[PDB]
Amino acid sequence: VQLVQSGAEVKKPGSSVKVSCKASGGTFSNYALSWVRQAPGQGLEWMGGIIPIFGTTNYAQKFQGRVTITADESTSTAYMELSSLRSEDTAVYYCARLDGYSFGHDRYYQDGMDDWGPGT
Amino acid sequence: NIADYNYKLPDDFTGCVIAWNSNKLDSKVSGNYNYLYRLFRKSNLKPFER
Amino acid sequence: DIQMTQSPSSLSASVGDRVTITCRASQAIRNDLGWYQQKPGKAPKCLIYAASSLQSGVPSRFSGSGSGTEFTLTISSLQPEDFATYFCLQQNIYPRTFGQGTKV
Repeated sequence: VQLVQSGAEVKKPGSSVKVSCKASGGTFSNYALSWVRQAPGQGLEWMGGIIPIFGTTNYAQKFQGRVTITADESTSTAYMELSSLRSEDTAVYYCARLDGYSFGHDRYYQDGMDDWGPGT
Repeated sequence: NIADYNYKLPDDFTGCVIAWNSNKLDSKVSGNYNYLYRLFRKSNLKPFER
Repeated sequence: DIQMTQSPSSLSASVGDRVTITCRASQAIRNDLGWYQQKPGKAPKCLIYAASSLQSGVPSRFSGSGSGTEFTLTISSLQPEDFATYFCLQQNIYPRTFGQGTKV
């Protein structure tokens, strides 16, 4: 399994920002895909992890109602769209396949966070 | 995680534990998915129950 | 929500000393143990599988000791490639923390 993140977006506000992440190899359902935001002047913070087949899409505080997260049933690609661009949205987005419960085989509780966004 | 969620061992107990390797007895080419356990519990364990 | 606070990350030591990187806790969790590291410009790397386990592919330089409201990262002998940022992982809702590391 290896994660490839999407390229740079438009810095100009007034539109939305889209981040995409593709998990080439090991496309397994029910594995959460977490998104993290890193800043030069601020530490990394968690926003959300998407589960494809269970449908649970639990978020965090201070951005609710502004994010839309979608993913294919057999993992593959995942998209996150965030609207309401402002003057404090300069950061970099990384994605990691968050290790959660697997219902199909109960196999791995946490395999080891080896796949990540390369950085764009 | 085995001494708090499945079975603990008392400090003052008779006997001991014998262990070995089960590579030639448990490993299969199709994966080992038949065995199950527990890893979540709110509290500790009283002695000798399931 | 709530914020899981920490001690400040102004920690620095010479080569051959013991680093005492501190991650606090207002609660206690067991199966959510794990730390991340991040050099500037590269992808993040997992530090430890759990509190009692290490990563497949890390030496015994980093040791994560913690079972309750306190968590420490401890170094037996420092390395020139230690310049990164370290973040502990707590709680099911995952509030991330702040980290910074530079020997001076």
